[PDB]
Amino acid sequence: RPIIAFMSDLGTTDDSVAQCKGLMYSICPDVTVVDVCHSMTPWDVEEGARYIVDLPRFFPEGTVFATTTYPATGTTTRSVAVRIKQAAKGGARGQWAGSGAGFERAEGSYIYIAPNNGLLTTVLEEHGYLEAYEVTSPKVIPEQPEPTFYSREMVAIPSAHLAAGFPLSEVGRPLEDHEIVRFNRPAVEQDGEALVGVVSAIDHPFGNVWTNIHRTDLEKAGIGYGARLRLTLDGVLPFEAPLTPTFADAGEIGNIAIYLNSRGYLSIARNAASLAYPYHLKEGMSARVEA
Amino acid sequence: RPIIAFMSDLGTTDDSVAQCKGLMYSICPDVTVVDVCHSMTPWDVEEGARYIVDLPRFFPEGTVFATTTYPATGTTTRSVAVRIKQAAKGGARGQWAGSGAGFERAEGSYIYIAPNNGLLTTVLEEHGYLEAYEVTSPKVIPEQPEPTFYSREMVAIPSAHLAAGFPLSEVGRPLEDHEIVRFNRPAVEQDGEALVGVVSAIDHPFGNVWTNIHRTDLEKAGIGYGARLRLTLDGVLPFEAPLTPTFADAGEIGNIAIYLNSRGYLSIARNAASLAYPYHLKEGMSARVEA
Amino acid sequence: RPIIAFMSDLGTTDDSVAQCKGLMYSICPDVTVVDVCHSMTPWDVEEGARYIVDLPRFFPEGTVFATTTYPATGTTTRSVAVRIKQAAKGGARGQWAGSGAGFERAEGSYIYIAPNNGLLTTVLEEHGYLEAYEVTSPKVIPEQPEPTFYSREMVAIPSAHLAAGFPLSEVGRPLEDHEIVRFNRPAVEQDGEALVGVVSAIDHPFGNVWTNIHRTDLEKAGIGYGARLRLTLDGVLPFEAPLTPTFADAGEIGNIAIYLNSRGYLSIARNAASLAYPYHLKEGMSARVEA
Amino acid sequence: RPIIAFMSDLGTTDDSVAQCKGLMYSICPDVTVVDVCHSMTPWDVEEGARYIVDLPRFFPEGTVFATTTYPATGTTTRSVAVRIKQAAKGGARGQWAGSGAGFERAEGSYIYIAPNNGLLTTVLEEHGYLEAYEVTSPKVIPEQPEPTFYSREMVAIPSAHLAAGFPLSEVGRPLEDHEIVRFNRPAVEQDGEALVGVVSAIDHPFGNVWTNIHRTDLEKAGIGYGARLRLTLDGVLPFEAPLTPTFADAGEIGNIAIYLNSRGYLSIARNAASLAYPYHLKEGMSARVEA
Amino acid sequence: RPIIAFMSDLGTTDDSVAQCKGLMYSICPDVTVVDVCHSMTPWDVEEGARYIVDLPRFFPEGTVFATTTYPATGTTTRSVAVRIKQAAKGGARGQWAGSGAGFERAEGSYIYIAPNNGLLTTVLEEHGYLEAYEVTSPKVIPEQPEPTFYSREMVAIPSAHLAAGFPLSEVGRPLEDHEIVRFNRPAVEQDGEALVGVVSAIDHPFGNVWTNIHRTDLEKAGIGYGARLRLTLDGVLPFEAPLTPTFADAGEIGNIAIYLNSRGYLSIARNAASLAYPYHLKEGMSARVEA
Amino acid sequence: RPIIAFMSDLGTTDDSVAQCKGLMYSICPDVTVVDVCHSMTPWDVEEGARYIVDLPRFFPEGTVFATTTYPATGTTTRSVAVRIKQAAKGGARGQWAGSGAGFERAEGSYIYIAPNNGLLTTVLEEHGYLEAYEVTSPKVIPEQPEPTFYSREMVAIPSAHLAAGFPLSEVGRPLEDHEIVRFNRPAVEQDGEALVGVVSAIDHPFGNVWTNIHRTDLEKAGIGYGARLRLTLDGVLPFEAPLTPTFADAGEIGNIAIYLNSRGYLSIARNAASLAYPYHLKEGMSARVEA
Ligand SMILES: Nc1ncnc2c1ncn2[C@@H]1O[C@H](C(F)F)[C@@H](O)C1O
Ligand SMILES: Nc1ncnc2c1ncn2[C@@H]1O[C@H](C(F)F)[C@@H](O)C1O
Ligand SMILES: Nc1ncnc2c1ncn2[C@@H]1O[C@H](C(F)F)[C@@H](O)[C@@H]1O
Ligand SMILES: Nc1ncnc2c1ncn2[C@@H]1O[C@H](C(F)F)[C@@H](O)[C@@H]1O
Ligand SMILES: Nc1ncnc2c1ncn2[C@@H]1O[C@H](C(F)F)[C@@H](O)[C@H]1O
Ligand SMILES: Nc1ncnc2c1ncn2[C@@H]1O[C@H](C(F)F)[C@@H](O)[C@H]1O
Repeated sequence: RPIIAFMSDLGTTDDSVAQCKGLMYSICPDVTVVDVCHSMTPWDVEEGARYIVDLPRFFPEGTVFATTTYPATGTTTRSVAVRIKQAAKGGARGQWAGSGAGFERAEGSYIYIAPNNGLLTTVLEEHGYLEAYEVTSPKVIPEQPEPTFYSREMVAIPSAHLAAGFPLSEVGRPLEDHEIVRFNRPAVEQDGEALVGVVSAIDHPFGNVWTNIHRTDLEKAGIGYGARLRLTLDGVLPFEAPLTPTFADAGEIGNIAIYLNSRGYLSIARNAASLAYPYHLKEGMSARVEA
Repeated sequence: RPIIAFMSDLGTTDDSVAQCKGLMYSICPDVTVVDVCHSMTPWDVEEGARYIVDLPRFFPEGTVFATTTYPATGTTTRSVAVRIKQAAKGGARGQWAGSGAGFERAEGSYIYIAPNNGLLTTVLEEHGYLEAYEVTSPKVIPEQPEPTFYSREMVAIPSAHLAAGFPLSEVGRPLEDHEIVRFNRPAVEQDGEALVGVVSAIDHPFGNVWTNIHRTDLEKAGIGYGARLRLTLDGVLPFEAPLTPTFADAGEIGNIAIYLNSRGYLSIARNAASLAYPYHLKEGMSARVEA
Repeated sequence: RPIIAFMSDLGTTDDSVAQCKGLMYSICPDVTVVDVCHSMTPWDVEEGARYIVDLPRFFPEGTVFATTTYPATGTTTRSVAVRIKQAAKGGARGQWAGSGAGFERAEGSYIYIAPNNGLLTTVLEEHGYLEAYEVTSPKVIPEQPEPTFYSREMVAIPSAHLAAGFPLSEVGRPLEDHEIVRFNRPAVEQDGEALVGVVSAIDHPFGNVWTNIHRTDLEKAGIGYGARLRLTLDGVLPFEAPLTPTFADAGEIGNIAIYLNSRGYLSIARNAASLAYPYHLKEGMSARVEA
Repeated sequence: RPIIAFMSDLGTTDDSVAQCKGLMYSICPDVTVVDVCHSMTPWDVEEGARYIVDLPRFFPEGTVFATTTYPATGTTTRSVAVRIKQAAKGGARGQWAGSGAGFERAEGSYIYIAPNNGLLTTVLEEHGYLEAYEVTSPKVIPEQPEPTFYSREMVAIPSAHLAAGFPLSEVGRPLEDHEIVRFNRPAVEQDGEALVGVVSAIDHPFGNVWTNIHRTDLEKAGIGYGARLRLTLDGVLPFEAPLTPTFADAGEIGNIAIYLNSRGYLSIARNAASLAYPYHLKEGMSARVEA
Repeated sequence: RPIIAFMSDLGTTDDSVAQCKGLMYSICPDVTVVDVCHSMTPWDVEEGARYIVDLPRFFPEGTVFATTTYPATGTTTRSVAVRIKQAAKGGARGQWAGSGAGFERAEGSYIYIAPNNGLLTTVLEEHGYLEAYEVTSPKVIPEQPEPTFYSREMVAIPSAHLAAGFPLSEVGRPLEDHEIVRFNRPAVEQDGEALVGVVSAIDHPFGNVWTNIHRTDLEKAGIGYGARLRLTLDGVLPFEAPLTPTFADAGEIGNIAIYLNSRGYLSIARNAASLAYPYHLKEGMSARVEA
Repeated sequence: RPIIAFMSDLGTTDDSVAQCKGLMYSICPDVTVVDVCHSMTPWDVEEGARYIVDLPRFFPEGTVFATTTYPATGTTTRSVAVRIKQAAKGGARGQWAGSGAGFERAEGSYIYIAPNNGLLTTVLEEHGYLEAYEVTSPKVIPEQPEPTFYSREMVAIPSAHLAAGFPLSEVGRPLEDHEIVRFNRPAVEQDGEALVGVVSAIDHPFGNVWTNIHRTDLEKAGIGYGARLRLTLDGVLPFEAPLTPTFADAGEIGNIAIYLNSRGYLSIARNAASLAYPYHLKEGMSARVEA
């Protein structure tokens, strides 16, 4: 019962994703295709990375992740297919997902296939990898690929072959580590006592504000649950609240909650109301936190 | 071939729904996950209720409905799992769904699992229930649930256990009727000869106007197809048309149609044009109808 | 392993598509339902046609295409079910889809079911057909169809019967060619040396501009890759670039690319930036191209 | 103490109006320049006409009206200067303006100077004229007029000469009636018992709705104050109210008032709330009224 | 050389203000009409009050203030004309306006004429008055006033008679204090050490934030220039800055300044950047200040 | 009959301009105050400069220009008052303004008073100056200036004293040329045969596009009326048209006109339609022209 989990920038306003899916079912008739999301800002590899980095612990072992924004479509570039090492714990605390104590996942149990454009940067950082190959074999890609549709030709199609049991090491030559393109992750800075980062995302549809300041950055500064924080956004808008596990800890509906989100990052919200939308807060705004 | 039909407020702009789905396939490998919708206004339990109340007659017996907006995530609250009684006929006329005379559904054939926050109010009103339990067993929920993701921990995960055949009565203790939270449904008033209600929804993507005035309210006042109606919206827009089965009965494109929608409620539209969008008509505007 | 590929105007903001899907799984328990898209402009048959015409070569033989915008819902009209002839090659070059040399598809291998309102015009033009029937049998549609939901009653339901192996010729009487409604496709004009057409679509989410000027129209005028073109939009915005296979051929990010899209049509874009959105370019604007 | 009343399409976002005013004070040092308005939709002669037709009865005898939208700037066209005949009563009732019984104005007491492009159509209809001349003398216009600024060269400048006492008949040759350009005023139609016109303006900043249905059209159909009217806008939105003199006659704040505006035309509003803005009502929408 | 300073809700998008001005020049040929502003939110008497309360010290003695929003137009209501007592100092410090030590203004030197609807509430509070009359004489208003234009009939017209020297006490009968309508001014509360008020206005076009917390409220709590303040907006934005005289005192462009505005009220801004516009801050949001 | 022509960033949404005007009439009772405009983007000295540089030739000799955006309000900075040298010809051709051959203006006939922040940069470039003084005397400014209102205290007030005949050289000490702050005017570059500049302004309310490419730049490259030009905006929207004197020379309504505007600069428009608004063209976009 193979699964392909599919993340693209193709949208859901026409038949583009469906063309990919038709080919996936053609190649691997028993496959289940699970949509991750298709609404990422086109060509924003850092955003795409956020939608795929946390996936493995949630999925059955053997799942293939087909993950693509492909602005270099129709060039001599070729996709990378990697078998990751650690499925990796996650969340506010760092745990396995599932009922009971969670579902522990075996190492080496997931494949990602993507443009070699840095989309897999955080996947490789957080999970490591056991093997990586350039995707070139005409057994798994078209001999004559559609120039403007490499997300289909060089990701969707070969992902379905991999789901069907095509040997990963036969997709093409092995890639050395330096040949796998990475984007630079801007660091969270210490600035005296304060941590200085950025709003990584507006958390739709709630309008919560997610920062790139991780639990580990907070722990490094001695900030734990209960600490009274001043969190300043965009250089201008300050908020003040204690760090709490969840939204309802802020008390009344509309009150500010500062918390660790389900991906492990410092975040700010209103309790059962939107923070971001009324004040037009945006990704890329500065985020400074201090006790 | 178990089915989980999944309705949430998690959106389709990131991997949140996919994390839930991964766990569903982990727990119940043979499951089919059917998206109901994920775009409800967050925390609007009355809107969520509208998206789930009409579902049972359309689905195979044994379907599990995983339905969630979870503003009390991370608190001591626990979900409710209920086996409904009547699958219930529906539509403008009140019938079974499907070809021929429709698919008759057996009683006691569907389970809903939801936050205990009133989301199931109309489900319980229209279908009744045979049994209801608090969802507490660590066999079906995490021992250490993610504080900000109870839609996953307390709905998605246990729904998959239920779909896999976990006995409903083993999820936790039985709930008495008064322990199942309800929202108040404002009634349709008789006001002399007129029926007085509200616009329950703008029917996207068409911009039809749906009211909370049901067929049964119309029947009570003697109003049937062919009756010349005056339907006043927002206190000031007195539209006049006969009640007709469908949009084309209004004649020319753009003309006003007053009709019974597919959920059994009095509605108003233009024939193959949008009523609501040009005039910015809104949910919560008053709706008065009279012969 | 039957597949139904489902394209509607029902949106993804409520349970409407899910009601259709529940019935599809009820009728054909082994089916896979693949969403094409549900976000087309309601009642715009020409737009719907664009989302369904290219599908067959991507899907396994035996796939049923359930394709619907149904403004004549609740009238005496009945759907048409057709078995197409040629699956048809496609793309910028005209080829089979898939890995290697592509997946050759047998003739007569796909069924479309749709309102008989011209939605299938381009399907029939590009693929031909072997047989066409009016959908009337109460074995495949409701005896008492919901007046305002013919997309469910007269498309979704009978599509599932067809996917389950109900004989196509038993759905109702054969239709003569003249009884299958067509929309008029406005032609691309030659105007001296220039080709004169329209913007057929803004290609979301990228904001590329797609025209109705086909590869075959370009070939007729001797225009091939490398030709320096002047492409004028809306009568007044001229652009100049060579015809290239893909976006990156324009060089620097933001530069103009004029290319053949993956559906075989002359298009214009910026390289990894949006052309249409900053300048509010729109479907229906004139498009003139000349060497 | 001469007055120039100045209406243009030049806006108030730069120094354009001030350049005109500087020249007016240069030519006629004792002049008072009164702004009518400068925010008309550029080139919309019918809208400009509405802002100038009602002016004369309000101003001291001898006032010059400099009124201009000049899309034919820099062509061989020349402005028209006219001395009107009747100052003309106005309002809901048809009266002189001012305290007591009002200020009766002598005939032949006002000059309009405008592009000869139909801007003065309604001025001439409602007031008549005694004499009209083409504005060509280099004593009152530049010998070398700025091509793109005829509103200054051919209206503002010569208006100041006229205000200073330059003889009207010396500005250039007399114009015959047929040489004075007119726009066509679309008529109010009788359609059975109903009057069928258009929304002539959204009355900013209040969002009242003004129609082209005049008091005289209402009188012709026997409609007077107290008559219960059904007024339908845009073919779709009906309203019902009695015809009243003013807004407060509707009773509660927000209630619909149907009234005669201060220019003599049938209008619709909410009492101390905006009608047009919440429903996005627009100029050019149809307006049908019936008893 | 009489002056009428004219504040209305009539806008500057048509000839309405000009009709008023024409009549003013008709009645008082030597008058100078000074526009205060015409863009107030219609019917918002509290906003109108803010635009007129600070005026007297800036104008020559004998100036008439014609100030009007007239939602009760066409009713039996009549305007009030008042001679104020103290011209009153103003500003951040409380001083006369002008060069040197400023222009000292004599008592009893200004007349306001307005609808008797509370528009003059703050004028009377801050300046006091010596005499007040109902405006009823047909020597100064029309015998047959236009029902929908009392801002012209009952304010503009009689203001011009007053400017021309018509005796104030002859406009109609004297009004007792209780017959002059007032709106309620919500007070600034002391709440422990903090002062609790509201954002009175967004200061356009800069987007500074003006509160109803006056210098005198600050002085009462011992707060002077240099005091480190915490100013919380909307319950959740706790800005921190010293109280400074001006914007540049915040240092770098964009930094927060907390200051006393030119009307004497506690305000917050960014230095040469907009505070309110990026964050959509609004009038009516709470404003709490504390040392 | 003195004139003050007043340009500020104070807007027209409250009484701020009126406070300034009241003081101007207080100081100089016979003055005429002419509004230039009050809607400039706050603190944008380059934009303010565009609204004041062309004024002198239009106004009577002796006019005082009070021109202000004052972001350094409340600091030790003081305004500059300058007597300009040449009134300077202007327009597409370079001429005097007015009827006949125009009104020749004597040298040394206009005074500007402004913040010393570079607002007068282009005034001084295009007109030169005879004398410049720092504005410090308490005879012409307040002894205790309102910290946040220097546009009133240090521009409006002293302008009225200057209009009233206060000797310019007594306002304070003479300023050396290097003490008068200037902004840098980016040059128009020659780039092979092409001229490379920027869109200096969107010409509201028409949506014409004004560039910083002057007649003199065109003359330098041999470009005169009749030359076929390619004008490229924003790097990517090319237009092609001959250089013509005016809009109507483009022929049909909506056609592209490339012309010299009334300020002497290369511009592009549509004939009696908006160019900028439909395509959201903006100030600061690149503008390249070539024959
Ligand atoms: N204007 C553009 N420039 C660069 N890439 C584009 C593009 N429009 C779409 N794409 C890209 O083409 C990919 C396709 F191969 F699948 C999509 O995934 C893209 O991101
Ligand atoms: N793009 C355009 N096309 C035609 N006329 C225009 C224009 N832009 C401004 N105008 C016109 O030029 C006049 C001027 F002579 F005073 C203005 O009154 C205009 O309406
Ligand atoms: N700002 C907020 N306040 C309260 N609940 C929120 C929230 N943002 C998201 N949620 C809620 O978290 C749930 C999650 F547990 F699944 C979502 O279903 C909720 O709507
Ligand atoms: N829809 C409306 N309801 C109440 N008053 C209105 C109105 N529209 C305009 N006004 C009012 O009419 C006055 C006029 F007499 F001068 C204006 O000053 C008012 O605000
Ligand atoms: N206001 C309207 N007028 C005409 N058709 C409409 C409509 N609103 C929805 N529809 C149509 O009803 C169909 C249904 F039967 F499935 C949808 O597919 C529609 O296109
Ligand atoms: N937030 C702000 N920061 C800097 N200057 C400002 C400002 N708000 C208004 N101004 C400035 O204050 C001046 C005044 F003194 F007249 C106005 O002309 C301003 O440009």
